[PDB]
Amino acid sequence: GRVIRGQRKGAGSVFRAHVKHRKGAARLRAVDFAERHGYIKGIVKDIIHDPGRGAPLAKVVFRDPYRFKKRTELFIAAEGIHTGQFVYCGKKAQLNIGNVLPVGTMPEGTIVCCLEEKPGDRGKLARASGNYATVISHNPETKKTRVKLPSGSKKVISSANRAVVGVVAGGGRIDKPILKAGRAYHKYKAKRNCWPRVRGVAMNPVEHPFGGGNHQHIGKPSTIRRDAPAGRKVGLIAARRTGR
Amino acid sequence: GMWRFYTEDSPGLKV
RNA sequence: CGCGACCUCAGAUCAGACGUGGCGACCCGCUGAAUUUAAGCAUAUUAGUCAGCGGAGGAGAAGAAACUAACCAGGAUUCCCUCAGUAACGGCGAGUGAACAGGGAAGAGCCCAGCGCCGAAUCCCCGCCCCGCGGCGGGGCGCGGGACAUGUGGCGUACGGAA
RNA sequence: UAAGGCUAAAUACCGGCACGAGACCGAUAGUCAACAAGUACCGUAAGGGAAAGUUGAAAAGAACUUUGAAGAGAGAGUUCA
RNA sequence: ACCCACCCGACCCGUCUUGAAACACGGACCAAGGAGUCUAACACGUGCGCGAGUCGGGGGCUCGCACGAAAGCCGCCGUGG
RNA sequence: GGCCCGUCUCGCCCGCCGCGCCGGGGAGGUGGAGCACGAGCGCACGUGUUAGGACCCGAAAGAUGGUGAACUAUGCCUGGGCAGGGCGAAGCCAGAGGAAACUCUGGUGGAGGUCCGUAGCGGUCCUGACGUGCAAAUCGGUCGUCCGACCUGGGUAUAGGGGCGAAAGACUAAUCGAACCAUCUAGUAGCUGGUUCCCUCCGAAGUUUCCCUCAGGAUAGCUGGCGCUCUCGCACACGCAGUUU
RNA sequence: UGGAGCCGCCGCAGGUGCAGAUCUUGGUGGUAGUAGCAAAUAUUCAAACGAGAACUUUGAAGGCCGAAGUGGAGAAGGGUUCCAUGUGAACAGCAGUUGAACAUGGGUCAGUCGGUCCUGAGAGAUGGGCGAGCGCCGUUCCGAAGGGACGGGCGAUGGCCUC
RNA sequence: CCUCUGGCAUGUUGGAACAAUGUAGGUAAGGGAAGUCGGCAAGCCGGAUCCGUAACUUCGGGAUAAGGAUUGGCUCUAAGG
RNA sequence: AAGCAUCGCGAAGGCCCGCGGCGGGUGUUGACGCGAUGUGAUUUCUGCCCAGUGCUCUGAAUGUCAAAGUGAAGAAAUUCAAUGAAGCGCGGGUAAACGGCGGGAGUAACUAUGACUCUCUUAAGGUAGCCAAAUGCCUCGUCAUCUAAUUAGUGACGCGCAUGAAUGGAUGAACGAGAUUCCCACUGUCCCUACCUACUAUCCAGCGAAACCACAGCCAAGGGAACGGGCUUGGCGGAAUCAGCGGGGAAAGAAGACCCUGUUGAGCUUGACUCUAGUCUGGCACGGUGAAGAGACAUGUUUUUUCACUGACCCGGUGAGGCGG
RNA sequence: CACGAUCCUUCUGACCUUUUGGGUUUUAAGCAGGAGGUGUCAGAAAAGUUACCACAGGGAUAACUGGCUUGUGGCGGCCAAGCGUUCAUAGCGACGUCGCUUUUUGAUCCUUCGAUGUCGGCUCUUCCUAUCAUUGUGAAGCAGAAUUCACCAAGCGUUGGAUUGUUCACCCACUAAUAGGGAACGUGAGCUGGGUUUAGACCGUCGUGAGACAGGUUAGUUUUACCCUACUGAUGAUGUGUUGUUGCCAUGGUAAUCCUGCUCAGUACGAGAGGAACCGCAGGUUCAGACAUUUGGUGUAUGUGCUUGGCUGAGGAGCCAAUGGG
RNA sequence: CGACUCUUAGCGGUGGAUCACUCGGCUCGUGCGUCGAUGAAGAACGCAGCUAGCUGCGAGAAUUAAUGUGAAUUGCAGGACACAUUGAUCAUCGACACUUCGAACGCACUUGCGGCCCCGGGUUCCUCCCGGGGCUACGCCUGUCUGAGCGUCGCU
Ligand SMILES: [Mg+2]
Ligand SMILES: [Mg+2]
Ligand SMILES: [Mg+2]
Ligand SMILES: [Mg+2]
Ligand SMILES: [Mg+2]
Ligand SMILES: [Mg+2]
Ligand SMILES: [Mg+2]
Ligand SMILES: [Mg+2]
Ligand SMILES: [Mg+2]
Ligand SMILES: [Mg+2]
Ligand SMILES: [Mg+2]
Ligand SMILES: [Mg+2]
Ligand SMILES: [Mg+2]
Ligand SMILES: [Mg+2]
Ligand SMILES: [Mg+2]
Ligand SMILES: [Mg+2]
Ligand SMILES: [Mg+2]
Ligand SMILES: [Mg+2]
Ligand SMILES: [Mg+2]
Ligand SMILES: [Mg+2]
Ligand SMILES: [Mg+2]
Ligand SMILES: [Mg+2]
Ligand SMILES: [Mg+2]
Ligand SMILES: [Mg+2]
Ligand SMILES: [Mg+2]
Ligand SMILES: [Mg+2]
Ligand SMILES: [Mg+2]
Ligand SMILES: [Mg+2]
Ligand SMILES: [Mg+2]
Ligand SMILES: [Mg+2]
Ligand SMILES: [Mg+2]
Ligand SMILES: [Mg+2]
Ligand SMILES: [Mg+2]
Ligand SMILES: [Mg+2]
Ligand SMILES: [Mg+2]
Ligand SMILES: [Mg+2]
Ligand SMILES: [Mg+2]
Ligand SMILES: [Mg+2]
Ligand SMILES: [Mg+2]
Ligand SMILES: [Mg+2]
Ligand SMILES: [Mg+2]
Ligand SMILES: [Mg+2]
Ligand SMILES: [Mg+2]
Ligand SMILES: [Mg+2]
Ligand SMILES: [Mg+2]
Ligand SMILES: [Mg+2]
Ligand SMILES: [Mg+2]
Ligand SMILES: [Mg+2]
Ligand SMILES: [Mg+2]
Ligand SMILES: [Mg+2]
Ligand SMILES: [Mg+2]
Ligand SMILES: [Mg+2]
Ligand SMILES: [Mg+2]
Ligand SMILES: [Mg+2]
Ligand SMILES: [Mg+2]
Ligand SMILES: [Mg+2]
Ligand SMILES: [Mg+2]
Ligand SMILES: [Mg+2]
Ligand SMILES: [Mg+2]
Ligand SMILES: [Mg+2]
Ligand SMILES: [Mg+2]
Ligand SMILES: [Mg+2]
Ligand SMILES: [Mg+2]
Ligand SMILES: [Mg+2]
Ligand SMILES: [Mg+2]
Ligand SMILES: [Mg+2]
Ligand SMILES: [Mg+2]
Ligand SMILES: [Mg+2]
Ligand SMILES: [Mg+2]
Ligand SMILES: [Mg+2]
Ligand SMILES: [Mg+2]
Ligand SMILES: [Mg+2]
Ligand SMILES: [Mg+2]
Ligand SMILES: [Mg+2]
Ligand SMILES: [Mg+2]
Ligand SMILES: [Mg+2]
Ligand SMILES: [Mg+2]
Ligand SMILES: [Mg+2]
Ligand SMILES: [Mg+2]
Ligand SMILES: [Mg+2]
Ligand SMILES: [Mg+2]
Ligand SMILES: [Mg+2]
Ligand SMILES: [Mg+2]
Ligand SMILES: [Mg+2]
Ligand SMILES: [Mg+2]
Ligand SMILES: [Mg+2]
Ligand SMILES: [Mg+2]
Ligand SMILES: [Mg+2]
Ligand SMILES: [Mg+2]
Ligand SMILES: [Mg+2]
Ligand SMILES: [Mg+2]
Ligand SMILES: [Mg+2]
Repeated sequence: GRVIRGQRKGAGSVFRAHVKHRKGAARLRAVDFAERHGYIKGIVKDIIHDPGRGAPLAKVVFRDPYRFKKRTELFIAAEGIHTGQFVYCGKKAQLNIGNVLPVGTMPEGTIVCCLEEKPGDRGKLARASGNYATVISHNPETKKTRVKLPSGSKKVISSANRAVVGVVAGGGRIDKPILKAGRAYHKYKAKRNCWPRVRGVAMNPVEHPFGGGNHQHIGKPSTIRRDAPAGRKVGLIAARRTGR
Repeated sequence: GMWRFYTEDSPGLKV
């Protein structure tokens, strides 16, 4: 029968992201001679809130080294950053917090975040809120580094690609109970139309594959192939094991 | 014409 | 580090031209159902049909055989009569379905590339004069521009052609 | 003799302009439409879509008198009616 | 043939149905409209013409068609069926 | 009886430019929509049977291409709106006790998808009113909620097997278990309904076998029409039967 | 009665004969002067006009809305409904001397009040890509995407070529 | 709920009656849910001040729990800047 | 709904759109996130079952498995052969995946029950809890209580037709226009009805519809398509009307929603039949350079394996601003 | 009786035909006979569900009534083996048998599918008798009291509640008795809507699932009368010359009911225990028909106080608050 | 007889059938076979002495010119004209004209904002200001001018 809620989120329309009040992307500084070879110094002009994001950001202003012009960025705030602090970054950057330097430089056991997945990408892994990666180990030839991500996975990475030292700010957000449905409503409203979520068991059998029945039951196994046409792929996708 | 009955009334019901 | 050829590319309210939308009975190119029939239905059928998009002309399309035939042979295309509801297709069911010959309507045939020869012998645009000018043409005259040898024009194309 | 090209004619024509005809219809017919019809009217919109011809030869369409606030009458007159 | 009286007779039509006055449906009344058509193909019957033939199409020749988009004629009379 | 073609069986001979895995015949069966001194062709009318809108009216559906979010659903942008009371959370003050830890008492403070309750938003019950209404869903009282997942204008986004859905198959312009408009379309109908003047003559069937057949067809039967061939009450008859012998 | 065409016979031709189709279009009854003209407390007296007054107007009294208004102003929507004079056919479910009816005329004046400008959510060309195609996507992305300015220089003209 | 400012003529009519049925309001002796599927409907309760407040509990509540008393008019007093 | 719990994804990714694009949404995002499902605050728990159906993990050790490619014979169409991807099989995991969770006999110095024993059986055989519950056929279960009387209410009992643990079990303060039962109060709910008010209805002036309508309209019985207004036989029958009334017109309303038939449909489902977007795999093409080696056949050919390379192709960054020597 | 068409396949068969411009060869195509099957067996290739449902129709066909039938249920005879201490028959009555009844349920499908509103309760009228009580009587295994059996007989009655949607059932209480039925299983334009029986939801069992369940639960629109008749009441009608009067009466209707107490009487009767009746007298039930002196109810005489908020400057006098309240 | 009801007829209403007409359709045929950036079709808004609609036209607006025709047009007015004169009125239509949207074109759809050249007032080129005029779409071809490139060369 129907195209199911889920198939519909792909068309955008109503399920697009809410992004009026969002303060910008939360990138790293782009690479250049100064970053590449020395270290450019900038100052943290302010620390900011960014709707739909648990991490706070940091307006960090540098000086463009070509035009007389004060360029500025939005770093995700490393925890313990503050205003009127300087934020050095580059190869020859000093290994202290809120200081973006290549993973290859920094020693083993070094905690980082906003870490570039591929060199020059401007900060992709570990940029959530209480999250960080740890630099495991370096292979000097091949110019590669092994990094342990917050998911647990131990991804291999180019030693050139940068990261900000320290963890992300605003950690332990998810320790607080929400309590009020209202409090949930107010969270997702500054994000996207994804909240009060209706269980496919509730639905009639035209709008979901679990729907219908004289008793709210699933009726088929809730685990499912991932060679599964969109419209059935519902429940537990490719679920290797399923229980507790 | 004249209304008479509702759709779900269906007057002379003998199930 | 200049200046000059060309090549490939831009920009001009550059000079002068064209194209855009409409109509849509007829016509050309795509696209393309389902009611329906089969006493059900899925192939089939309805149908290359309706709707959809494109482009034309006073008509369009086609057309001067990489054809028919198998004869003692016909000889572009289109149209009519016939072939013929035939050969063939088809859950060989429903149903569908041409062509050649034969007789008519009409009747008309041609041109390149190439291969070659000929001082590019060719073309376009400028400007001055004479005619002509409400379908921008003739003739002449200009060391006046450009196209063109990465090929223009005359001869010539299978019915043979050149010298 | 293919992989390049042009070509009138007999052929088509429910659109257009301009004509001619009919064993057709004759105002509930014939076109939706004989008329100020794709009009009025409806619908947000795509679209839908009517009804409606006839005094008399001639307007000669009733001067004037009278009742009534008037519409309406009663006489008079016009017309072959 | 208008009305009235009286005696006897006499349920409302249409329809489907084995069976309708039916407690089966349709029907307040009147006017106008309103449904076995045309084409094609087959078969049998009948009428006419010619007859081992028959045929007419299609085409053509005769006119500006008033009647004619008829009528007539054709080594096409038979390519062909 | 005979002849022609197919076919089989059995047989014995003929022929010549090419003698051959050549060609031709005979007898007896048996298949053929055949021949056995022709009847067709054309035109016209009638009936029947079909294919077509196909006697007229009738679906639920199906397909193509378009129009709508002025209602309503949800998102987003920008604006507007929400009496008076109750309860009294953290923090703060003082006083009293406590050896300390800290605890009591009185204040202050004003939290909350907090309570009452107006406007607002809603819509429980009376199964009240109304029920050819005021109204194609209204009215009255009674009710729920009333600082929050609150109410609400305008703008803007999502469109039909598509949207949107705190999920009722809800809502999508009085239309939704697939909107509306035009077309394909006069869609199909073994089923309802109707089917137009008179007289005359004849006059049925509801049984057969077959059928995805049982509300229909086919095929026999029963009917009518057209005839023909003969018969003889024209002193001069053969055959036939819902009998009997 | 009507006032302009029409019939008999022989042939041919057909959109050729109605009581029915919950048939179609138009008309007319009985029902019936019946149902009905009952939501939101309310009227009364005198006068004026006038053919005519339960309803107009004026005056007097008695009543209601009771500033979350039956008051005073806008938005959207309407589109002349506004104002005046006149009419009393029709319409305003009794009436009307009245009206938002009908017929005559009038009537909307801006640098400052708004449109106008900006951007919002979003919409949407170009380049580019897809696309049988009408087109669609995309809106910074596969762009040579600025035509502006200042200061200097050189030229040209227009001006008491001074400036 | 009553009033001024401002606004209206009772919401598309009037008059005469005061029957039954209704629609919308009220009241009822004694009993008090015996009514009815069912306390549906209506009735009780209601403000304030002063007392008083259970089970249970997520210790926040329950809670206006329940249950009681008072309330007018008049003439004074005291207390608050 | 908060809370709990699973599952997918490290971006040439998960999920999803789109006819197509070096297209798009999530995403101005990066696991304290995005996406997909269940359960449903708190408290307290959450038993066993991986046999079935799912999902998933591994994979030359290997059955089958297509097109191409390779060989074979053949005059050739060709046939036959070897080769062999995913997928199926084969083997592990998984129940907060769909789901599932027994039956006989005998046994205690009165009897009765049966702690106990014996078998037959499954993937286990229903655990904690809970109960005649919104779940119990028998059923008005039995006991108690509540009433004068209770098919109701409550509390107990439990071989429970057919309870039961995130198909969530047991609980539970606060809350509820939610479903019950009783008590106090209160009442016209009732015994049993009555009177009053307003607006109606009523009569009048003015104005003025509709549905419905074969004809019509008094009964009893008879027969009759088996309940007649009309027919038969009886009773009988008297203009024109007013206000009421709901017995009858099998009254009106709407071509019965039920049921059945139709070779009529639509919505939804799946182990129906026939397909299909999507996706997974293999082949050929765009598709190149070098190195090394390695087998297989043959006495060069093919298969290529692995490791580099960059020039296609891709991705990211930037106002392409310092690249390699 | 033991079996199978077209199409397709496959095998067998002939010095067979065709394989198209001709020839040779493979291949294919024909011709003829067997085999591979259609069991729905004269021969489609084919799963559910719908309570979200639709359309064409059907009384050719179910779910009511009503007809026919009466098995089954209900009621009643006949016979007489027994029971009844004794005695077939006071009361009973086996084994057998004959009937009626349509308040049981079945059969059946005639009527209605262009719809006859589908249970129960309330309310109201009328009929039947198959008589519970009441009147008059026969019988007894009737001494009295209590009683069962039968006859005439349907005049008059036959109640209040608890549980249940109920019909039915049961219990409490009263009573004279708490008999049984019918009228489209009387009665939805009379109500009600609790239950059945749409759509929303829960639970159990069943189903892979959509969904199912004479298994449980909860939430869920009850329209119209102004026509005709019938009934109720209301004006009138033809006649009598008109009018008025006082009257008669055809025909319709129709009504009274049952109980207690006292007395008879602690009497009859009886061993006693217990324990009547007729006539009187006093009252009450239910029903009917009136009425308002009295008691009660109503009360907008808007009568007369009293009182809230407001408003006429106040007093006095009043008014408003849909009847301000009392 | 009285009222009412039924029936028939007369006359009158209601209603618009019938019949008779037909500047319209329907069908068959003939000839021709023509739109547009020189701005189409279509839309809008205008225009009459009194004119709303239909038609006709475009700010020269129920039409101008021209040619043909030869006294009207007419609902009423008014007028013209010498109808022995280019001359009323029709017809034709070759000259002229043709508001705004629209392929639709400066960019936008408010009817809003502009740029660039020239002209008149304004100045006395002082730019402003006002008014007028002419340019200012996209695509594409042939040329033209200006250019770009560690594209391929040559000379210096
Ligand atoms: Mg649901
Ligand atoms: Mg599904
Ligand atoms: Mg064009
Ligand atoms: Mg079919
Ligand atoms: Mg059929
Ligand atoms: Mg079918
Ligand atoms: Mg075809
Ligand atoms: Mg077409
Ligand atoms: Mg051509
Ligand atoms: Mg050629
Ligand atoms: Mg030819
Ligand atoms: Mg033939
Ligand atoms: Mg074909
Ligand atoms: Mg040449
Ligand atoms: Mg050509
Ligand atoms: Mg007409
Ligand atoms: Mg007419
Ligand atoms: Mg007409
Ligand atoms: Mg006429
Ligand atoms: Mg007329
Ligand atoms: Mg006429
Ligand atoms: Mg006359
Ligand atoms: Mg039938
Ligand atoms: Mg029948
Ligand atoms: Mg009949
Ligand atoms: Mg009957
Ligand atoms: Mg019928
Ligand atoms: Mg009828
Ligand atoms: Mg007729
Ligand atoms: Mg014949
Ligand atoms: Mg026949
Ligand atoms: Mg036919
Ligand atoms: Mg149809
Ligand atoms: Mg279909
Ligand atoms: Mg109601
Ligand atoms: Mg009513
Ligand atoms: Mg009203
Ligand atoms: Mg549908
Ligand atoms: Mg038809
Ligand atoms: Mg049938
Ligand atoms: Mg006969
Ligand atoms: Mg005449
Ligand atoms: Mg005709
Ligand atoms: Mg008729
Ligand atoms: Mg009245
Ligand atoms: Mg005003
Ligand atoms: Mg006015
Ligand atoms: Mg009026
Ligand atoms: Mg009033
Ligand atoms: Mg009034
Ligand atoms: Mg009003
Ligand atoms: Mg009382
Ligand atoms: Mg009771
Ligand atoms: Mg009770
Ligand atoms: Mg209540
Ligand atoms: Mg409490
Ligand atoms: Mg789960
Ligand atoms: Mg498993
Ligand atoms: Mg299950
Ligand atoms: Mg247990
Ligand atoms: Mg009780
Ligand atoms: Mg219990
Ligand atoms: Mg379970
Ligand atoms: Mg478990
Ligand atoms: Mg369960
Ligand atoms: Mg009748
Ligand atoms: Mg009745
Ligand atoms: Mg009815
Ligand atoms: Mg029907
Ligand atoms: Mg139907
Ligand atoms: Mg059948
Ligand atoms: Mg179907
Ligand atoms: Mg399958
Ligand atoms: Mg050959
Ligand atoms: Mg259901
Ligand atoms: Mg069901
Ligand atoms: Mg549902
Ligand atoms: Mg029947
Ligand atoms: Mg004995
Ligand atoms: Mg029966
Ligand atoms: Mg009835
Ligand atoms: Mg008796
Ligand atoms: Mg009944
Ligand atoms: Mg009734
Ligand atoms: Mg009812
Ligand atoms: Mg109910
Ligand atoms: Mg339900
Ligand atoms: Mg009345
Ligand atoms: Mg006073
Ligand atoms: Mg008030
Ligand atoms: Mg008359
Ligand atoms: Mg007419």
